[PDB]
Amino acid sequence: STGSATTTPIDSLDDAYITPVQIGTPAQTLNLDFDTGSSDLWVFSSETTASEVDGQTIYTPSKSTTAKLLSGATWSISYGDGSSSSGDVYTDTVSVGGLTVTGQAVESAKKVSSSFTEDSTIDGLLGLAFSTLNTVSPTQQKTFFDNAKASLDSPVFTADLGYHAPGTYNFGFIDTTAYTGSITYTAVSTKQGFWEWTSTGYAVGSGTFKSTSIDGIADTGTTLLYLPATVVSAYWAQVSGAKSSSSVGGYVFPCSATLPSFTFGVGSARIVIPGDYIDFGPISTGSSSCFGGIQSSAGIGINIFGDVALKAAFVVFNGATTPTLGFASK
Repeated sequence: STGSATTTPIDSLDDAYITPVQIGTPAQTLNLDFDTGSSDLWVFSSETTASEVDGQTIYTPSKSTTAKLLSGATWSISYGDGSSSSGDVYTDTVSVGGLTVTGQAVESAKKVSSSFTEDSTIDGLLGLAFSTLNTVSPTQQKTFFDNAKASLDSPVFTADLGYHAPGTYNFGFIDTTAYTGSITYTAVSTKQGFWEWTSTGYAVGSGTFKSTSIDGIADTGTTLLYLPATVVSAYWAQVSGAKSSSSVGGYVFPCSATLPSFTFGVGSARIVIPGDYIDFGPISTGSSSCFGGIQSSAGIGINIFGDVALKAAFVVFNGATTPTLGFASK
């Protein structure tokens, strides 16, 4: 089997991407944030505290003939941005882009933090990291991908995120029309539960490539590119007037600037992030200070190849017995 679904930016900055997902019988379609940095499929629901729902579409298990309470199971998750959610668990039929999993754990939120409430466009998350990170207790649950894997034509999914435009998540096949040149594959460590890999270096603009190992995670659920302070300083040093602002929470730059590109290495291959991808616009409405899309990972504890990086590439998440990651230009 295979699946193919379009993913759409939630706003004009590509802050996140939503993908429609069919849950239950008859189908209830919710727009979920596919997150390769976590491993829970959770939704706004009829159980979510009413004051914490503001415009989201909810899953109502009592209206699904295939829903079953997973008795005694609870879940609770905290994300790198400080947001969180928790609740109980149903199993139900879940379909993505024509690919159907029966008996998928659908984690129903009883509580969500303010950032979720305030984002009316995201109805929940669909985790695509390794199932060892799943938070359901006392019986850990499998991700949608893990459940689908044995039925897939090939044990892979691909992320093809757009810049200010829709893109695609495919399951079970590699669309050879969706990228240019060849795909370069690189080793993955699953030790921390992430799609963790080592970039071979970077360049700023038309500058020379610096060969250096940068361990990080491929994370579709993180907006920006978070890299070591040395790398980030080297990038922003090439933008007149750019500076790190503790008050704002990172590097800002004059909105009048033209940003240089940023290149990262994948083996001997190179992925180029155009400068425009690194512009996250005014820090507040009408400001002439703009927020940067490359930020320091210092104090996160891990480097994160978030959407800024991933949307510059066609990315293969190879979930074979020995997992790997593939990157191609597009």
